[PDB]
Amino acid sequence: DSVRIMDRMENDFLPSLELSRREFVFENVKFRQLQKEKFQISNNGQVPCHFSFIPKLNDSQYCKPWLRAEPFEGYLEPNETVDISLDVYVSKDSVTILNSGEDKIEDILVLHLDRGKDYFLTISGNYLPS
Amino acid sequence: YLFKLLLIGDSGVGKTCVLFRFSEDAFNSTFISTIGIDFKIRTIELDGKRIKLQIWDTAGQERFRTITTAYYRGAMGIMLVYDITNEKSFDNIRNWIRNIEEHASADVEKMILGNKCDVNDKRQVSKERGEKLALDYGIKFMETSAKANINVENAFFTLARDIKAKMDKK
Ligand SMILES: Nc1nc2c(ncn2[C@@H]2O[C@H](COP(=O)(O)OP(=O)(O)NP(=O)(O)O)[C@@H](O)[C@H]2O)c(=O)[nH]1
Ligand SMILES: [Mg+2]
Repeated sequence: DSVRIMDRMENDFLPSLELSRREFVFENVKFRQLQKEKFQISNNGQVPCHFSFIPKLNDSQYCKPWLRAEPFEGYLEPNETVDISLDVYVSKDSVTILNSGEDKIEDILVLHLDRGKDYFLTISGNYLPS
Repeated sequence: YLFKLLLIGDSGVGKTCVLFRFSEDAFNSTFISTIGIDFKIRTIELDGKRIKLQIWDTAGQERFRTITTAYYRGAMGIMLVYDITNEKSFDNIRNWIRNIEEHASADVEKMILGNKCDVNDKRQVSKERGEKLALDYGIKFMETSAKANINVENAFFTLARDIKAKMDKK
């Protein structure tokens, strides 16, 4: 056999990000009190990349109602770094089940690169029934 | 030919290292657990045909297992990987097979890899036991080591030959 130059090139040119953090803990979440945890992503690849949080399995939205990512999609030039905020806000739609306990402060976000890999971010923590 | 392959099995068994060995022909002992799902391209040749392998490497941690079943859909061949030094990882292979039966194609090609065969001092799973389980399910088996470069290339070529053979018949 011989050197797989084509494979080396194609792998090197696949979309890629570096994430500053993948595990998020929201301690003592309260009713109608906003908490934010930020992290950074950089395009450490050789090609521009489109990123977006996407629904998991057969879900309608990319995350639970009490959670948002901002921005939740975008386009990054190679070597470009942006901050993303994970925002937790429990309204009266989420409380019934958070006080009941058939839902807790847990979620997983799937960040997808177009034509590329996915990164998983894990959210944990606790709610204090107001 | 483009074959989508998928590596599954418990966290820590060596999936990322097996892929790194096959695609980069190297071993790095400081890999972190996979938090997400990745893929790499590796081209091989069979019957004078160039076959592009697109190989997806999954997160084996429990909390991601359900999410990860979403990615089984396109798979044409699946490596089931356990760690010869971890009896639990081997016990779980039957459970991984059930996952394949549920979430993958009924005619997906499968292969069992008993990885870390370089660590025989800490071996918990005998080669005979691996072979017999594979036999029970009618699927191919071999012991591998991403560290010592044992059988990694052989495993992948074998899986791809099986896929290609099946496809040519139709
Ligand atoms: N001795 C030896 N160690 C290995 C071998 N293959 C992998 N390892 C080691 O076993 C540990 C886990 O390897 P890794 O490839 O990350 O496992 P994984 O299946 O990808 N885990 P995950 O599902 O969490 O991503 C690492 O310390 C790695 O260096 C091998 O063939 N021999
Ligand atoms: Mg891994």
